[PDB]
Amino acid sequence: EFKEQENIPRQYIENSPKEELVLEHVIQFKRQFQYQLYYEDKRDLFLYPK
Amino acid sequence: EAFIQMLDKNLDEAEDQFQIALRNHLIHIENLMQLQEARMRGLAEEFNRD
Amino acid sequence: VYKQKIKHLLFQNQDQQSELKKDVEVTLKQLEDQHRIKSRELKTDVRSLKVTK
Amino acid sequence: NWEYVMLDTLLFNKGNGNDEEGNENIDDPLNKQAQRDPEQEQLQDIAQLL
Amino acid sequence: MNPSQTQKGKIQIQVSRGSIDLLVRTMYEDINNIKLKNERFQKKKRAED
Amino acid sequence: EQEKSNLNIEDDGKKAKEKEDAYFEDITKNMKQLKTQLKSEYLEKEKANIQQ
Amino acid sequence: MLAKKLALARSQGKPDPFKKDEFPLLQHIAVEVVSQNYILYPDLKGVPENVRDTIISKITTDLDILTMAPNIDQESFWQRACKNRWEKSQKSINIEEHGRSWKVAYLERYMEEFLTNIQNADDPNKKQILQAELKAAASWIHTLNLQNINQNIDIDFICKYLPLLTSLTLTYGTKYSGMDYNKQSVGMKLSEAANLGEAIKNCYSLLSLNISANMIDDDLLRFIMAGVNMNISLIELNLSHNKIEDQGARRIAKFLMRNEILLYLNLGNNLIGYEGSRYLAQALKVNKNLQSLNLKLNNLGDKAGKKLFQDLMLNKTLLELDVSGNQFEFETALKLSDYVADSMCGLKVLNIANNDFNDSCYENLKTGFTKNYSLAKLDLRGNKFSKTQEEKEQELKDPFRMFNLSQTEKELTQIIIRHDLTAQKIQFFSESDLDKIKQLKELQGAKQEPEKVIQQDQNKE
Repeated sequence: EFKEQENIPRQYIENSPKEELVLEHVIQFKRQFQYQLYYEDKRDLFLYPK
Repeated sequence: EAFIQMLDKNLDEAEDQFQIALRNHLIHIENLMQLQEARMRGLAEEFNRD
Repeated sequence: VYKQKIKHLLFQNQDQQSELKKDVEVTLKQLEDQHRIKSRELKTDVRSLKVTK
Repeated sequence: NWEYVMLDTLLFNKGNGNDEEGNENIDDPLNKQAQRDPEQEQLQDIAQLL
Repeated sequence: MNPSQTQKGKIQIQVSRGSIDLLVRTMYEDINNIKLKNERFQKKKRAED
Repeated sequence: EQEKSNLNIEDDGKKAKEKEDAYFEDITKNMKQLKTQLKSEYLEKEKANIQQ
Repeated sequence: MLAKKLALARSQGKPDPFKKDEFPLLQHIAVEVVSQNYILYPDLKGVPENVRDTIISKITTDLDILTMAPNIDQESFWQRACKNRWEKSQKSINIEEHGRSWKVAYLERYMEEFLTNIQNADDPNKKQILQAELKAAASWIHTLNLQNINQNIDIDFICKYLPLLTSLTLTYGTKYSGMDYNKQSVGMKLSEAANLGEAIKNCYSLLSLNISANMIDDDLLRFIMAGVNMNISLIELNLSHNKIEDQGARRIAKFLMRNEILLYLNLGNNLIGYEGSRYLAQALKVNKNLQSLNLKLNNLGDKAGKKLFQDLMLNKTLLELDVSGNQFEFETALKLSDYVADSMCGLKVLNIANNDFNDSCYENLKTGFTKNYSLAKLDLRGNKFSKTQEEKEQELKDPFRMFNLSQTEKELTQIIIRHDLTAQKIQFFSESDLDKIKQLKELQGAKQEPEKVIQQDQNKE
């Protein structure tokens, strides 16, 4: 319902360019973490909520 | 007489190509001026946006 | 004939000088655009942290 | 034991905050021209921080 | 409120306009007079030939 | 003529590159020095606030 | 090859050298073949766009234009082709100037260089292939541009296939002028002028024509206009650096009388006399849609300019003026001051350079130039007006310092800028204003420090 307000804040619908670049860096670090953690079981680095 | 006319027809052609060279030089200076205007206008725009 | 030919391949000189001028201008434009992008990102970070401060 | 996802500038840029006690020798900067490692600046510049 | 404190925009924009005009003068002090001489030679030789 | 003019044009480009690099690096140094007044100076000021 | 490697591995029954997950899917091999065998697959009909972009990215950049244009519209691919072709060429495409499409700019450049490299375009197979290429390009053709051509080009045959061309640029020259001296190698001749005019009259949606650098004279301009007379879409005509004589000027005046839609006009650098000046002034006085008058690099004469200013009194649309170098003097100066004194003038561009004015006109120009409000910019350098001794010192020391503006030219420019920027609600800091501000700031800086000295030495007691 909070997204059901007629004037959804623009900040809640699109992330700034730096926010997306930070997301890309987070995905990159997650990929590196998986690549170098061949021995340890996956643990949810919940870095990209919705 | 035909040589003097040619001395001023050979010279007429020569003068025509000196006029051509001057027109080309003025055109080249005009393009230099246009693109220098482009650079200065870009500088002013970036400075005033900042 | 030879004088006009000097008013020619000098045409090669003109074409290649224009090539180098436009290459220098375009690389300058690329580098300046990169500078401006990084400048605005850094200023955004500075402003966001100044707001917090 | 604990790994940091991001390398921030807090640690690397606090060296020049140590001139708090300065009321002492005015040692001539003629002998303080140590050649800064080109590696430091180059890797600071090419591996741009997020 | 301090009148000077609250009006940064106009004063800085005035400074910017002054800088723009001063630069225009400096860059304009040394260009475009060549075309005048070239065209005057052109028209003199026009009236001549 | 072509060699000299091309070399001069490319030296013009390279000196422009050096000038622009110095300019941008000066601006980046200003921005990062100011930002250091927002993260490191932030913790220093927090220490000052708590002590006061 | 994968079958070959599998057979090699089985040749002994040893442990598997290829992992199960190391086997690419049928999609990998199919896309590899398509990228290598796109000739058999110009269509890819029914293949999702995802694989299409995959193949495009994984393909090289030497594809055929006729086939790439219809089946390919992926911009990064066109940039790949641009990198493969013109990265080290003379120039690279400027995107904003090519409809925001890499493909269109690449296509237009390849058209330029093909029509250049083309030898004897009348050759049957070459002409048929050219027709086919124009037909294929009919979807994405916007502008046509050629400088320094060396062929008696048939304009109409090409134009008939291009009702979408937005701008046309034709300039005569010698792109490959061999050793031999050919004065006829430079300068557009009768047949090409007639054909280009005929193609102009065979158009529906053309937006601008530039026949500049063609040395166009009255005879050739006549064919050009006769082509341009009946067509009903021309908006821009460029005719600077041509051989326009008096007949061309009279025909220009007649067309201005007849013109209803033209928006850009260039007619500088010609051989027009006073008759042409009178005709142009009369044509533009009744004109109400033409924007700028281009009469620079001309020889109008003081009477010509005076007559033009007298005619343009009724005009209310000529706003960009570029008539530098027509030998206008005191008479023209007073007449133009009288013109500017009116409140009905909306001129935006004023190019009156390359004149022979004198100091005596001050009381007029200033006076008349004291009556200008809506104007923006004007050119006044290179005059022989009252020159200060230091100015002459600067020209003697520095020939490139001969370009220094005279004080009166700067005064008129300052007055115009003051009125314009007050129109834009801008306060002014001229040389005197800058001096005042700087001296005031230095005064404050000097007066602030001794207070510091006294208050600091206040703590020494």
